[PDB]
Amino acid sequence: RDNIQGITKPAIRRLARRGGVKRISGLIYEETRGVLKVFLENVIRDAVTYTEHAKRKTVTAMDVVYALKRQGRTLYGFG
Amino acid sequence: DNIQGITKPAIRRLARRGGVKRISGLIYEETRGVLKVFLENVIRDAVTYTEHAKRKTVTAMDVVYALKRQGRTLYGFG
Amino acid sequence: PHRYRPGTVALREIRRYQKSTELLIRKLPFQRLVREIAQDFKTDLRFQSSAVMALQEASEAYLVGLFEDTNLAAIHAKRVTIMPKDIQLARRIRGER
Amino acid sequence: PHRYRPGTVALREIRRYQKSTELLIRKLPFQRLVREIAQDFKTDLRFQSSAVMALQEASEAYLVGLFEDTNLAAIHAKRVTIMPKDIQLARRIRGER
Amino acid sequence: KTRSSRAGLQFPVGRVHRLLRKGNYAERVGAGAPVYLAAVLEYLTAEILELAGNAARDNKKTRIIPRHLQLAIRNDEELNKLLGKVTIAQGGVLPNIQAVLLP
Amino acid sequence: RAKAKTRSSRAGLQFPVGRVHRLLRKGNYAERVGAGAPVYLAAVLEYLTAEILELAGNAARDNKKTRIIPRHLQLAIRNDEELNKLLGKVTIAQGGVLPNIQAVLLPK
Amino acid sequence: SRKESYSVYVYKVLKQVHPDTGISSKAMGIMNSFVNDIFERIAGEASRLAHYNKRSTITSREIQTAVRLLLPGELAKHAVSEGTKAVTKYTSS
Amino acid sequence: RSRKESYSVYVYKVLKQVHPDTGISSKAMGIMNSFVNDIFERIAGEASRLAHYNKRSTITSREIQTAVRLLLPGELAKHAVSEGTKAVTKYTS
DNA sequence: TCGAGAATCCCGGTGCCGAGGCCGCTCAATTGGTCGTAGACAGCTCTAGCACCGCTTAAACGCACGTACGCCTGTCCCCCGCGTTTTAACCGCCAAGGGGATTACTCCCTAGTCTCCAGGCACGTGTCAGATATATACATCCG
DNA sequence: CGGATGTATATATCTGACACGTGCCTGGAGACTAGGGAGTAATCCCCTTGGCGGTTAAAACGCGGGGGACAGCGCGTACGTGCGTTTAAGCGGTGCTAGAGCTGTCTACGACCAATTGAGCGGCCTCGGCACCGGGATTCTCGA
Repeated sequence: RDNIQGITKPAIRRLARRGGVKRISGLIYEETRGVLKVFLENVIRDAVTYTEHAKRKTVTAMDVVYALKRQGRTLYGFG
Repeated sequence: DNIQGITKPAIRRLARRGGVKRISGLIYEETRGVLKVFLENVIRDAVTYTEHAKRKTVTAMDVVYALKRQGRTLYGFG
Repeated sequence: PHRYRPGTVALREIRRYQKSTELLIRKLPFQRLVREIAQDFKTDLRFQSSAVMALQEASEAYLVGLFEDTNLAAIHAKRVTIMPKDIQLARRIRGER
Repeated sequence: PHRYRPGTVALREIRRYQKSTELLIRKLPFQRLVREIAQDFKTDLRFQSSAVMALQEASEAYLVGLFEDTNLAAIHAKRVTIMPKDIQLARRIRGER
Repeated sequence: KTRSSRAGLQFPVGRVHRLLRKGNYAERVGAGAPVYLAAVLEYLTAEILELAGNAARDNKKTRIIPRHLQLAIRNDEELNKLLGKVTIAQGGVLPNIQAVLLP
Repeated sequence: RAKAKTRSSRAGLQFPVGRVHRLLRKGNYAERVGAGAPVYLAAVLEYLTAEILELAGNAARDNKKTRIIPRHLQLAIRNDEELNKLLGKVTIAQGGVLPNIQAVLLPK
Repeated sequence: SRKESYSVYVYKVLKQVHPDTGISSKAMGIMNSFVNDIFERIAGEASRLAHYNKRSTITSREIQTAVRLLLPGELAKHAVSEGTKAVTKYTSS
Repeated sequence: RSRKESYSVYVYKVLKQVHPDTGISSKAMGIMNSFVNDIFERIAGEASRLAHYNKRSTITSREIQTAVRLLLPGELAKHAVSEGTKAVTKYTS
């Protein structure tokens, strides 16, 4: 457990730089930790449901592309 | 002039439904422009559906379907 | 007479038009606008009345949402007055254009 | 002891991470984080490697977009640094929360 | 005799089965699929009408107006997530005043 | 008996009319599938693919490289204002973000 | 020239829930649209999911998964419980 | 081993027909395949929706011609419909 | 401005492994017909969207006056940049197992056809829930 | 708080949408079949998990400091609002014609199956486009 902090402060720094952010606050790290957790829960919820319906115990890439497609954030290049 | 029919007090009350305190004087042209854009975007799809139907009228069902495509589907018209 | 302080009249307006279920926009000007914008693509577009009413409802709702987001953005900027830049911000984050 | 002016390393290192394609998050921390989150919904679940790479490469573009919107909102307030309140505002205007 | 009654439901099972056959959702539809879908629709409808009735009792009116639907659907944290994008025609807006607007 | 002649060559198309016809048959889209619908869909698909590939190839050739990779395709998708509107919701794996920087953030 | 409606079917549920409460015709039309919308939202999702698994039958399972996907948690639990109750009342009857 | 289907030898021909001296990598090939599959799904689903909505049971060329005018934004739709009409009218002969 | 210094591009070299071309080798795409039928078409109806005149009047508009607040001055504090110290990601290579694709065989369950029957919605009645107008306390602003 | 207004509250009278018989036809429910999709059975091996160890770039810690977020003054200027007025929007009739909507043919068009075979996919080398890097020429940069 406690792997949410595994997304390290330099990782959020690099993501902000790629986005185009010049200066970084202090609590935005924690807020990014929170929003990432919420988004991953909301995607993993659907991915695991899709896997469970198929009666298998391995989540394939296609059954995650489907979950992202449902949310409107479709992903190309897998499946 | 047809667009300027939606005049300043109407936009003011729409903003009051938006729950605002004070409104600047430059909002009106921008609001008219954005409403123009949204209305033309919906009407293009509605007219496309009517042309598919080989009809020359725009029924409410066509408008609600055009909104349904826009991701803003509307209840209360069938 | 009494001269209301700016803002109290605004809230008196808010709390009475929140309960309003009405359309706030005049029917004939909006219908004329809809007909004019329709004439560009094709001619002889006979609009059914229910279609115009539905379009009016949809446009009203969209404008209300846009002004709500604009209000949020304006309050962010330590301001209480709406500016067109706040509308541009709202229509950019909503990704409409 | 040459020292870059504060901001020079910000206008730099912003070119590197925009011109190139990468992941910007280590493989294994994200893998175990995904395992931790997925453990709640179903016990003893197996993830295909491609099904973890897809999750990561689809969760990077969400954070990048959220940070771009946050930056735009912070610019609106006549500032450069981004506050958490900018992040809640970005999510609220986006309609996600 | 109506499958709607042997399953103890209120919504049709025959109408749902017929629509699923001509909806072209699949070549073959299962036997428990129509009853399951009818039950789910009936539960959602019962919840919505319960909320609307509560709103009508709040407004001291015996009839339910589309505005009551708008209030009921906007006043809940879980049915809002299901109907966030949609707009009720001839409805209204939830009474909302921002904190900074207050004097 | 006439010699075999593929339907893609019959209409001068680079995508298969037959495979699209089969997909529309067994895809559970309609009870019956028209005759010109598959060839029309193949034409639309090949035109869209040709445009998105031509833009990507031009961008890659600008980058002094011959291979087409997801980076140059990401640039092609996000550059033209029409494909950007068509692919607004799509994310491309290993695509990156187009190089942009705000004017306010510029030095001085 | 007939149009299908859901007025009586919503009316029965209303009477079973709140007696002495009426619905204006606009609200009945809204509820009819709501039912016709959720029906499509579930049926199309079940169809796509069944077609995504090389299967050609929409049984109760695909809809149950579709219900689990299309609803929030504390509502999905109750909806799935109601579906199982109805199906189990039906498989025995 | 049991054939999977992919538009590989089908996008190679277009790329070599538009850029006789350009090559495509496997990952970009996978992106292109997923893009073509997605556009096919979108357009076919829209044509099916039109057929169901207008109470018809067959998707002719007209339904796909209408669906393109909705799905494709900007001036792209004009060229797409023009070339579709060109291809179908050459196929009729 | 300017000049040492810190990044940065690129020229050229080696190296590689993965697009690419080539070769089997099936089975999905072509013909050739029937066979039924969806809709293309014509026609007839009827109905509502459209045009217009006046009328009453609700509010849209322009003119003011007051004033709330959107927008430089100084401050301090918090985040950046670098220097040092980990330490866990990573890459490789191993070993072991498990569950996800395959076929094979039922087998049983839903599409299909038929005949019967009841219930669901337009088509007509009532009728009463709530709008609409009138007179009474008052929360809050002027000051 | 003295005084004043548009704020709910109780009442009469519509009155027109909502609530209720009905019927009949039109779609749902039994009755029965049969053939192909799916569940069950076996298997096997491709893919997944678990693990050891050497390697080092990345994460963490720590401190100097400097530029920005923020606290505050004011001012004039753009926005409330009171009011006349005047301007055009709903009502409510009038006329009515163009177009949606419902039937009756029957024909051109699409599903389906029986032969038939070439295009497209699985597999196998293979050479060159590009990855990695040494290092030199080149271009920003900020303390002066």
